[PDB]
Amino acid sequence: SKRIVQRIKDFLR
Amino acid sequence: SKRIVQRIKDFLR
Repeated sequence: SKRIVQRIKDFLR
Repeated sequence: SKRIVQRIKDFLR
């Protein structure tokens, strides 16, 4: 899921 | 990416 990956990336940035 | 999600899930299991 692109949505899920981007959410994790944004949480950790 | 389904693969990327599954990679993260597997790393944390």
